[PDB]
Parts: sequence; structure tokens; C-alpha cells
Amino acid sequence: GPLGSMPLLETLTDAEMEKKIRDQDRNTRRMRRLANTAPAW
Repeated sequence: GPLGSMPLLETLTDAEMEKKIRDQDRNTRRMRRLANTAPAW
């Protein structure tokens, strides 16, 4: 049921995938707007 050590045979669904993606997107985006200074052009 719950989660554990980054497995590699626990086929998930669109909810789990979107959950991790959305979570990582909010965390990265949040830390990005407050942690990212890559200039160019």
C-alpha cells in the first residue's frame, strides 16, 4: 500500500504519476522562483 525505498516494479496509475510530478513541479517551481540565477543572452 504505502510507499517505500524507491522501488522498480510497483506499477502505478495516472494519479500517482501526476501526484509526484505535480508535487515535484510545485517544489521545484517554488524553489526556482526563490533559488535560480542563470543569466544569458
